[PDB]
Amino acid sequence: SKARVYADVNVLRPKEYWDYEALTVQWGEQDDYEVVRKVGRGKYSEVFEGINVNNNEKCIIKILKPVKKKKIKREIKILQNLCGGPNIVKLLDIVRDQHSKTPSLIFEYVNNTDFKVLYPTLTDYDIRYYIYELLKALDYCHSQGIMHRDVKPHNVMIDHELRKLRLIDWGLAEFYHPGKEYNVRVASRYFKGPELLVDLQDYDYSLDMWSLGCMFAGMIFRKEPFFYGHDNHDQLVKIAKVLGTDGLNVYLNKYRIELDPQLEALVGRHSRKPWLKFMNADNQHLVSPEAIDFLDKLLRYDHQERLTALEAMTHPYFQQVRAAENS
Ligand SMILES: Brc1c(Br)c(Br)c2[nH]cnc2c1Br
Repeated sequence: SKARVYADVNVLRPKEYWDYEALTVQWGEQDDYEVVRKVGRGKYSEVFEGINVNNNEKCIIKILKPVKKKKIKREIKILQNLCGGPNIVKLLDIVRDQHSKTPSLIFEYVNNTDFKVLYPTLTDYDIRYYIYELLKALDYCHSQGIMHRDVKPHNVMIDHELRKLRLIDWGLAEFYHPGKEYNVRVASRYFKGPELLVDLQDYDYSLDMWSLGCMFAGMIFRKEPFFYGHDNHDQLVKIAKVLGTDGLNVYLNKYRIELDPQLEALVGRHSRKPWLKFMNADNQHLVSPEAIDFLDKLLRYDHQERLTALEAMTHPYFQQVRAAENS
């Protein structure tokens, strides 16, 4: 399996672009930034609201609990490579304690409203608008040879007053190299693509499109999380009860995958459930034939069949958003 789009990006670019293990950092002034309060909490990180003590502007400060040098370098190099791209969080500085050398990444501040509060207030047009903004970010990182691998509402900062969206938390992100077999312990359970759940290791940018689909379904139907599995095995079961097992069996056969017999028995046999069965009186103002058709073109077992971020942006569901972005 190889990516349909952007497959050879990292071949064409200089080795220094993607060879993050070779990164040297030019460390900024640690004293320029102070930590004000915790916005919590990592496993390696803690994140804080901070202040730039020069201009008094707010920032966000992520202190990287000490840390495999390799993953720190990966995150920094990716952030540097993407800085300036549309709707990508901006890494403003990189500093560290002169003695313990504890690094802190310094980000632009976004006045976020948590999705559990914000999403219930969004209109039909608001969802269209923000999903389009998110697709800009994904097409950009993909075009730059990078997979995000942790798309979810928790990683999408929105300042609703400012109509401003940023994709954050690039700590799971990776460079795409054709035929490379990646770690499947990526993304959050409810957002894991079928490829991760069946251990198809040579996945690509299209993983982010499945995740985006899960998020989208949650938003338009108000069923969050949309695929609500109790463990990684049950996650595949929940997906199967909706898309149906016919498509799952064809997918497994195509990529020459055989499920562990235990997981096969758990999945069972199911018919496809039509998307309209999720519509109800509470969510019907967010649901349209174009929303359903867009959803349907993202949530495919076969990662090769999913819309690319670029293709997604051409979907009729976005027609009014594109119309306003006009002179
Ligand atoms: Br506003 C914000 C930002 Br900008 C980042 Br980078 C972040 N990382 C973890 N949490 C956050 C927040 Br809440």
